[PDB]
Parts: sequence; C-alpha cells; structure tokens
Amino acid sequence: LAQNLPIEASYHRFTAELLPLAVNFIEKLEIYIKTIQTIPKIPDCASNMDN
Amino acid sequence: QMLKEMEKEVDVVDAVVRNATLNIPNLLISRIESEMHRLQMDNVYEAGKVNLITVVQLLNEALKLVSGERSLYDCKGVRLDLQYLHGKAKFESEVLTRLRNMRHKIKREDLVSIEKIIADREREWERKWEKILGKC
Amino acid sequence: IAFNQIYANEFQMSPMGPFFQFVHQSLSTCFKELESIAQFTETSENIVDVVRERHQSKEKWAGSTISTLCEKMKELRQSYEAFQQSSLQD
Amino acid sequence: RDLTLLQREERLRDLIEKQDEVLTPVVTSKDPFKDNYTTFATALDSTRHGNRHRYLEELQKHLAITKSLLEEIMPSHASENAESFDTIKDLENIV
Repeated sequence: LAQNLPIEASYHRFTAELLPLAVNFIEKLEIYIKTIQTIPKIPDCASNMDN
Repeated sequence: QMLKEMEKEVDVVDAVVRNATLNIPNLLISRIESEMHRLQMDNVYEAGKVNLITVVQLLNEALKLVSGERSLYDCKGVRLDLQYLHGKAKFESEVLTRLRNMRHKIKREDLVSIEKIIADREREWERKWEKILGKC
Repeated sequence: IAFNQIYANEFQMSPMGPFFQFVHQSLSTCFKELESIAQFTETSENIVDVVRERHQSKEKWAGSTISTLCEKMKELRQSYEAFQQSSLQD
Repeated sequence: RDLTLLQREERLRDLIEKQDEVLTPVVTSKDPFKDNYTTFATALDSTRHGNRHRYLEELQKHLAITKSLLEEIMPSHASENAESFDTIKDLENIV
C-alpha cells in the first residue's frame, strides 16, 4: 500500500545468486529489446484476438 | 446483511494475500566498442576466473540499452490487463464445456434412443413379411 | 476489533548486504515481465490463425461434395427449414 | 392446554436470551468495520493492475548504478505483468 567475503549471513543468498542472474540477463538482451519493440502492437493484437 | 455486502472486497483481498560462461550479445559489444574510451572495463575473465565487477558493469550497460528502448517504445509502461485475460480464458472454457455437453447429449442420449427405435422397426418389419412370404 | 486496530494504526561487517538483495529482486522481476509481454503477442497471433484455418478449410463432410464447415452447416440448416415449412403449410 | 403452552414459551425465552447476550457486541462494532474494510480493500485493489574490503567498496559503486538503472527502467506495473504469463498460456490451450 505504501509503494571469504565479509558479508552479513542474512544476505548470503542474494549475493550468491546475483551472478547467474546477471549473466542470464545479458545473454537475453536482444530478445528483451525485440519484446520491448512489440509493446506498441499489443492493443492491435488484443483486438484481433477478440474478433 | 453486512456479510453479504462485503463478499466482493474479500475476494480482492484474497487475491493479493494468496560455471559462469558469459556470451555477450553483438548489440552490447557494439555499445562497449563505441564507448570504449569512456568505459574503463577489465576483462570478464582474469587469471581464468570471473571478474564480478566487470559482469556488473556489463549488466549496467545492458540495462542502459534496455532503458533507452523502453523510453522509445514503452513511455507510459504497457499494462497487461490480467483481469481481462482471466475473463476471456474463463469464457472460452465455458464455450468448450457447452460443445462437449452438446456432443455427449447427441451421442449418449439422442442417437441411442433413435437407433433403438430404428432397430425395432427394422425387426418388426422383417418378421411381418417373413410371416407373409414364408421366406426372407 | 483486531482489524480495526491494525487499519487505524498501520493501513489508514560490510554495509553491502542490502544492495545485493535489492538488485537481485529487481532484476528478477524485470525478467518475468518481459517474458509475459512476449507470450501475449505470440498467443494472440496463434489464436487468429487457428480460427482462420477452420473457416477456410474444405472437407468431405457428407455425400460426394467437398465443402467448408460453414457451408455444409448452412446447407443442413436450409434443408430443415425447408422441411419445417412444408410441415406448416399442412 | 395452559400447562403445555407455558412450557413451550419458557423454552423460547431461554433460547432468545442466550442469543441476545452474544449478538449485542457484534452489531455495535459493525459499521466501523465495514467502512474500514471497504476502504482498505479498494486501496489494495488499485495496486494490482587487492584487499577484500576494497573490492566490496568498488563493487558497491557499480551496484549502486545498477540499482539506479533498475529503478528507472522498471514500470509501476511490472510485477502485475509478470503474473499474467500463466494465464495467457492457459487461454491458448483452451482455444
């Protein structure tokens, strides 16, 4: 509603998983860009489907 | 009466309540090469190990590209009306069920009754004429 | 009472740990959002094709004549309209 | 006749008294609840649509940029959009 490495143990997870996540994003960058280009067609796509 | 009037709200509320090889895309390479003078980036792999700082730097560049593209094609932010999609899936499912019920009604009720009547009539007829003719 | 109370009151070491969490959660959400937009576009196009194929496809439904599903259905409808008209004039 | 009717009325009174005792507190707190809950539900519904130390310091500098870029790129409904993926796939299969 309102809206070893010395790291604190509560945050180990976030730190360990950040690498793969970043790699994955970088590798799929082109796909994400194409997807963003299709965003203006989304209303037409919705109308054709309804018909 | 109070409990009945609050049903819709309850529903809304319930809905809420319920090995690192890096292939860098050409687009990012092209960006890094064009801005190479500005982007002091170390090698992704140093002494055979992954440099996490470089990866994060690459990620930042990638995100800038994404930011640029979103500013061009998604100025207002695209909203996929989740309620619309749920309403459409539910309706089409009902159509499918109606077609199946119709076919089941035709196959298990209507054709079974009709086929029985046809068989009785064909037998009654064959018996009647077999008696009158003494042969098939 | 408990709800009303909560509604009135609430609803009405390296310092690096919080940065990792934030970047991780934000990046993950970004992934999923873009995938969803892509899927919507694909599905909308597939549905348009399936329906088009069904309306244009010619098959031997009954007898010796090839026809679309819509044509054969129309023929069948006309035939039973004709049968019903012949029965009301009785 | 009189004895039989009196016995039945006594039973009815006992039952009504037991119910009044428990219903009175609930009816008095109703209107504030209903109003607070409805306002709450409507509000909720509107949201759905070298040295190692030196190393961590350098990393923080770049993650801070990352954090700033992600805050800029992410639309306000990004989380809602991300939840729609399964529903879209279900629609296609049904058709």
